[PDB]
Amino acid sequence: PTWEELYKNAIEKAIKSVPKVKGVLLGYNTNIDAIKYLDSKDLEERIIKAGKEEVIKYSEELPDKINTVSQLLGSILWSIRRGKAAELFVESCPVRFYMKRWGWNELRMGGQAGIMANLLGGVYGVPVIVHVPQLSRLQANLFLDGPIYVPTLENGEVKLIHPKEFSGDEENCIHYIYEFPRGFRVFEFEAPRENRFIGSADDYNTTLFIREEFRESFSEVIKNVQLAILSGLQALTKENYKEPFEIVKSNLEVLNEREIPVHLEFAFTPDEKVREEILNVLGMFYSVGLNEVELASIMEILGEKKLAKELLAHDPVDPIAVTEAMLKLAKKTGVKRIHFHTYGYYLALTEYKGEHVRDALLFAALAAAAKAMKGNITSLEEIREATSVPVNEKATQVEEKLRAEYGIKEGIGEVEGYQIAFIPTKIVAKPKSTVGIGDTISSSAFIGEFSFTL
Ligand SMILES: Nc1ncnc2c1ncn2[C@@H]1O[C@H](COP(=O)(O)O)[C@@H](O)[C@H]1O
Ligand SMILES: OC[C@H]1O[C@H](O)[C@H](O)[C@@H](O)[C@@H]1O
Repeated sequence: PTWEELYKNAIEKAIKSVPKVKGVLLGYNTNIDAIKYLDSKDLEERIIKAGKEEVIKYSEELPDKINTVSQLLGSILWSIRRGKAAELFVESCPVRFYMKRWGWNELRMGGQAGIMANLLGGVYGVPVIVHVPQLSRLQANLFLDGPIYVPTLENGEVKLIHPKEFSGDEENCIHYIYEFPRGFRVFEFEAPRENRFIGSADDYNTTLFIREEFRESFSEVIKNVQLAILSGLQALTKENYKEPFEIVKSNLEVLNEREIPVHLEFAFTPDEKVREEILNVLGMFYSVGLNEVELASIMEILGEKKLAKELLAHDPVDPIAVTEAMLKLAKKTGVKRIHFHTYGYYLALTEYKGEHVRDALLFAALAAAAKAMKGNITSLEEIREATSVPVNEKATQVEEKLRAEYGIKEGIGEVEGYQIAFIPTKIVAKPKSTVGIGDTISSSAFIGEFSFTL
């Protein structure tokens, strides 16, 4: 059948199957996203005030973290020039102060765990248990109403309650999101693709703080979940990763023992040592999700300089280079499923076979389109409505390269024993913002694929 027909069948199947998932554990990063829609002249003026030469310097080479305003604006410009996503820790208090005064346009739920919780529980109706480092009033009320739960303790036993029911009022953890559209101008520079740069400005998610409830009472909490999605390790450094990693590994031991598939959402991990340590534990995960920037950063530490460069080229990055990169990652770690997403198409390399892998990708692509249009999804219907968004044209050539190289048919093929699944995506011409679309894509496909096996 045609791609349009495949999309249609996929959403109809998912609308029925997804709601059957009994429960999903989500951790560990949840925060408040302060989203700013960049303005050309405002940014140009600020770049000159900060020191333009330094700003340009950092737009050519991203720093490991942000300690100055020139580093912040230069990192934003880095993303603008390449039309690629990046995120760095704002270590400087003066810079965070500068960001607070600079402001934002809207406040939204942020973080892999937080965003996925609102989607799966708040929209899909799938019960979820989410880890929230700091449950401030603002944080709790950014959670949608529905089967979303956080663990608490009343007399030695776990009591699951909606975030809004939490009696405390902890700290507001803010991350600033700098969004820019395709064609955004800054002096002679022009954004080749709509994207954003993130300056994380809290001191809880950045150290991968994990609540007492998720420590040794974790077994009780996950008794009724069927899947788990973990993320947040991206902010750690060679100086503070040890302790958090041991907690995560303990959680993974419990999850693996109960045979609960776990998916890791990779994110921009600046510290090369931590990036390597994540790979060292990937074999404990059933699945992993990532974009072109993230896959490139992995190739970088694996010595694949060529693949890294190709994965950072203009959209759409070469699908063969991506597939070869995924093969290297799978062989190295033993992860069972790798879901790659980029602008124009998604790919999924799995050690097992099945059209349900491709169909789950199609479901996720529709969710991505809906999210791109409204900034936030309200219902499964909005996802179904996204079928009217045309499949992007450039994906035709991408599919052809894959067919010629691996012989994929209707998006499915095989390479070295693994199944390689491909789908051309539905790109929204004038998206509101880009932050969180990746999370929508990865979580929807992971839960969707699993739901298809029920
Ligand atoms: N205008 C758009 N329409 C549909 N999908 C989009 C659009 N802009 C970005 N995306 C998708 O959302 C993702 C954001 O990636 P990431 O920042 O890695 O989570 C990309 O990999 C694309 O698949
Ligand atoms: O995927 C979007 C999310 O990415 C990272 O988790 C950022 O820290 C967070 O601010 C953002 O909401």
